[PDB]
Amino acid sequence: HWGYGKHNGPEHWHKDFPIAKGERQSPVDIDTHTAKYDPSLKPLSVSYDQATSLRILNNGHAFNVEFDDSQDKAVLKGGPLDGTYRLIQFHFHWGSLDGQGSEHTVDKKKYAAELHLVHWNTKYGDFGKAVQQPDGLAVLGIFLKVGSAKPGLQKVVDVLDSIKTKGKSADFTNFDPRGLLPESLDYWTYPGSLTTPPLLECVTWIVLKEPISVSSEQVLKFRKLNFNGEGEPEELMVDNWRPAQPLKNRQIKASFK
Ligand SMILES: NS(=O)(=O)c1c(F)c(F)c(SCCc2ccccc2)c(F)c1NCc1ccccc1
Ligand SMILES: [Zn+2]
Repeated sequence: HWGYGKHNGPEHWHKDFPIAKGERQSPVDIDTHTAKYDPSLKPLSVSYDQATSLRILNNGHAFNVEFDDSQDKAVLKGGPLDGTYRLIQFHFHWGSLDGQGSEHTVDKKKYAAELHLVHWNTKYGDFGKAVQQPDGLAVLGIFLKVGSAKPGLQKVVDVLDSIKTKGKSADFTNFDPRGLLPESLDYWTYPGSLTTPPLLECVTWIVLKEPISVSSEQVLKFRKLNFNGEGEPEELMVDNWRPAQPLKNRQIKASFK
């Protein structure tokens, strides 16, 4: 029932998911002048050499590239995190137009899209248990702007026609998520939530400062996906982002400068 459309979009979510109006909701506007450099933060450690991608799924809201997380193979640690977070899936949010699409904003600036690499804290044993904990997830957020193509994204763009509609999936092995990272790992971090229902307040957000560039042709292919299932009227999958939510009693910390 929840979605992005005219009648079931983010402004409606609170009726099924009252935590929508909670104290640590995401995304947020990153006010770069008020984020405080925190010299006690660590460099982030992104270890994806052993990543095992399995499958790509259109779930009717976005597409997820799913990983094998039954062993320590693709982990995020360091930075603001204690302990070890496994990679479980990544997905994107994007706009109908290049001027919008990202969920976090930077001094109110919207990017064309935003990548979310989702990881769960191994101390809780699995994803379903982790999301019930305030430190259960670490999401690495990366902005996309339109300019030169991102070679490491092409294998993703090229399988999308095979998962056009809701519920379709395709084998997606041997995908290396290192090809989606920018050069710098400088980041902002704050405590937040999943940006989709159930909107659980279980996420340490780590949002990279440096955006990656993707081509206009790459993002156009994202916008040919469908929210609807096969043999339903076409509703293009665009504008699947939640707008910035109030920061409330939170501090965003910078790893740099
Ligand atoms: N967008 S996000 O990075 O904050 C995110 C996340 F961190 C997750 F762990 C997950 S999986 C957690 C979902 C869940 C469902 C039922 C019960 C418990 C938990 C996300 F789906 C998304 N959302 C993905 C998405 C994007 C666009 C449309 C629909 C879903
Ligand atoms: Zn997301």
